[PDB]
Amino acid sequence: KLEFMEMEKEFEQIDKSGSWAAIYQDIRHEASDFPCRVAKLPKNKNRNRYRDVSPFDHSRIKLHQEDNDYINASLIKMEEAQRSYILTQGPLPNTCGHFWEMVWEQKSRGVVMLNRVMEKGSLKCAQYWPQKEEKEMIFEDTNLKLTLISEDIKSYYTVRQLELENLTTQETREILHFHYTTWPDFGVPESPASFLNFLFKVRESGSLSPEHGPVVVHDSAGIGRSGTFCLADTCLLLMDKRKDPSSVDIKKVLLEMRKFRMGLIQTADQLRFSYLAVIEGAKFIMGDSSVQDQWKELSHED
Ligand SMILES: [Cl-]
Ligand SMILES: [Cl-]
Ligand SMILES: [Cl-]
Ligand SMILES: [Cl-]
Ligand SMILES: [Cl-]
Ligand SMILES: [Cl-]
Ligand SMILES: [Mg+2]
Ligand SMILES: [Mg+2]
Repeated sequence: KLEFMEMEKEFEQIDKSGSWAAIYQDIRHEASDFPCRVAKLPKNKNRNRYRDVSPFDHSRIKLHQEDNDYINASLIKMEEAQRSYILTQGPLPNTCGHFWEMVWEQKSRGVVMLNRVMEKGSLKCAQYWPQKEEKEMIFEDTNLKLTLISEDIKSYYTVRQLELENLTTQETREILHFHYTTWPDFGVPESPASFLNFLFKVRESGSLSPEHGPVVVHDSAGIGRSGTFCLADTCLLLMDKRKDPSSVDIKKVLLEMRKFRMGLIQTADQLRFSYLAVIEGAKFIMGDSSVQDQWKELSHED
């Protein structure tokens, strides 16, 4: 029979009335406000890409190595869902060593990049990983070596296998890089299918496993596209744990995530897209496995 999920009925009411902007601004109005004193210290000015996007002190990731422990990155710890994410800005030319130090120290297995290095004529992220196997990168400040092992290029995203080595202990780890290359700044994915096909690739890699440290997610500021990716993933995980779409309150989950980093989801259309992604993803969560193959085809990755 036909049965609308509660979220589908809410989506339709909002769409019909054209109230996405109002719904979104209300979330902005109710969002948490916490201090970012460390982010604002004079010595950290050059460690921040945007003066208006900073990590709260209570949830910021601290680098381990007495000199300066600051990186613009936040731990989004979703207690009910039991999954954590580190959301961070695209690293700067002087913070690529810090970025990989954070990946090492936090034991992350995957890095999710949702932007291109150049967008709208400006450099939104440093070229922080090696583009050629034979041109490995050594971060002198943090003593790490990063090598490109292989890459699988699809039409709108690429997955790279990287080797990160702590030169101090000579221990090495495989880091998976998931790079979404067709998601515009302040925009939305081409379709729920393209987005979900990508999120499922990250999921299938095992990078979100609780056995690993938190996946690192970023775009340029690390709040819009990054927020959309984590909101959709957490909502789908909550639905999955309970096998009940009705126990999922998307706006409530977003406000919970905003307790850990400011400005997650930057436009009303990103919020609308998040609903679309969760509604479509619910089909797979609730047992229609065949939809994953459908997304792969509609995504036109090949
Ligand atoms: Cl200072
Ligand atoms: Cl790029
Ligand atoms: Cl451009
Ligand atoms: Cl840069
Ligand atoms: Cl763009
Ligand atoms: Cl905001
Ligand atoms: Mg705390
Ligand atoms: Mg080696």
